[PDB]
Amino acid sequence: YRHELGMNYNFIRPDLIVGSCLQTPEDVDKLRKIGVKTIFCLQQDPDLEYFGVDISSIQAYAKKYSDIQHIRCEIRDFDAFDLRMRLPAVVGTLYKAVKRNGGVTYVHSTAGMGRAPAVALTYMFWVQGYKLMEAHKLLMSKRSCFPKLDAIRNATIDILTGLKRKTVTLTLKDKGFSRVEISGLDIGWGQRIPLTLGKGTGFWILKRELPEGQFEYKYIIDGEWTHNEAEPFIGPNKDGHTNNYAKVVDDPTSVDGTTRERLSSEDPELLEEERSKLIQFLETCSEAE
Amino acid sequence: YRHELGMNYNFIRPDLIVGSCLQTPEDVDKLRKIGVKTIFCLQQDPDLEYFGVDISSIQAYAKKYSDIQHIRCEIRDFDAFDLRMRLPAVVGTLYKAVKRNGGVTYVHSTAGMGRAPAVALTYMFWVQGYKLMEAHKLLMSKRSCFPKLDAIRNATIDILTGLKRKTVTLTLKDKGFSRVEISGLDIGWGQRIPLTLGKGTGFWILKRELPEGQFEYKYIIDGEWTHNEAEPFIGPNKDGHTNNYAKVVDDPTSVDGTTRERLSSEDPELLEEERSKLIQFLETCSEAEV
Repeated sequence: YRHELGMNYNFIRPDLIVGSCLQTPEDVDKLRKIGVKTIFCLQQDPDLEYFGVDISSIQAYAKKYSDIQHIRCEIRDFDAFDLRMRLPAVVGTLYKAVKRNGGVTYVHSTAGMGRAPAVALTYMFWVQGYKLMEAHKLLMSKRSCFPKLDAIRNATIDILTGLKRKTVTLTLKDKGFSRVEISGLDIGWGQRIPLTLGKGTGFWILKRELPEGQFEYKYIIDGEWTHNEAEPFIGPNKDGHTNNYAKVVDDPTSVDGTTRERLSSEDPELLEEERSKLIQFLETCSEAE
Repeated sequence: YRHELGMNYNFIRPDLIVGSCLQTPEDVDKLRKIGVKTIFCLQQDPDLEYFGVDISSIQAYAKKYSDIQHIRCEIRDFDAFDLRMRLPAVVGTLYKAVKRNGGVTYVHSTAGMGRAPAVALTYMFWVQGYKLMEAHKLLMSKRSCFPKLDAIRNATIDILTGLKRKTVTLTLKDKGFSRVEISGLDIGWGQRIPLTLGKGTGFWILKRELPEGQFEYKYIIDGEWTHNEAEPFIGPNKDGHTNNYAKVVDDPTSVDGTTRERLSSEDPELLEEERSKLIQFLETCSEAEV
């Protein structure tokens, strides 16, 4: 991501843009000039600090014009789980913003290559009425980005079937270690949580409550990134990493489990009843401001 | 690119890896474990110094092991034109090493999302007899990256029919400006060249010698990035930028044959005779392994 090259963006539709972060109050004017009426910011505070972006100044400047509304809907960077968890409420807020403001919608994260593309893809999928893979093919033809299709599929299933959590136990045999923690899982790759050394077993142990799906994680052993060979692992993935994974299954025979299987396909064929339920959920979501 | 997560890589073929930079001497052992016999490093010293990587220690540790060799053959980061210029010599240097060393080859840059995939792709295309787009499809199914297909296509034409530069003139009407520069073209987006104001015309002018291709550029006017609307522009591009572009097409020639239509296409159709000559020429372009 080339910050110094300035704010970059892509028209996906005449009413929808996916782009990088606003850097100065002047960027608000550039967007007003192209008919943007909604600035949908997905950035967290630490993301703005790293590049020295004064968000409050940008917000205050956007407040001066009723023409254009600035909205913050935080999603954690570098965290596929938070994406999944946040998509329902985030798109809800986006859905109410577009209905209220119209014009052109500017959806942005920091780089506009992860969070922003995923949110816009989800919106096109649930609200605009596109098939997932067809909207994906459109987005990719316009902008070099890496949206998490798995996260979008899972958020869709989470709305329709609900969230079913089970206890997941992660273990690592101690070989004279002092400090052991994992990253990824449901806390993201920019974060770590410590495991505890079992007094009886001599294994480092971690317990997490996780919904259905597959979650990649890696160990940090005395400040050394590594995967446990005694636990299931996958890769090298498309980011080039070999990670451990935990898989969570409830019951595929169940009616909620059947819909999960159908909607876990690459291009999920969504029922008319299911599409109506998605909209019903978005109407539940709270308007910004 | 996330450097904190350590070295990342992907097998493209059983004997070809595209990865990110080695960070510690320990990473040589990592690669020795999976049968790597050539570490092919495309990074420049400013790439390494930015991430605090001690390349000398990595080279020294690799020199200790006879089964693995470390080669430095640099290409500028974030420079699509330099990439185009460097490919013949780089792929030629790569080719000689692999033929001698065998085993698994590790092609890497800083992130392994720009230079490294482009070089591996070019290597598969020029040397291993892949069609460009077939090799590309394989690469993309393994690793997320942005190779510059345009740079590879143009380098192929450069070798096969020659690098011929022509004068392009870029102009910008003055409206009380004091400083006018251009970024992009053949210098990259991290560099800029100053234009000169014509006293008679009231236009800022740039004369540039450029080979065949399409060259995106932008003006920087009193510090501000902007495209000239009185000149041809396209975008937003795949990176989210709206740029002017200059287009250079070679003069027609009596010995063009069918070369022009075959090579300019999305998936360049190479004659067997051309592939055979191309590989041979690549060797003559190779650089000292140092």
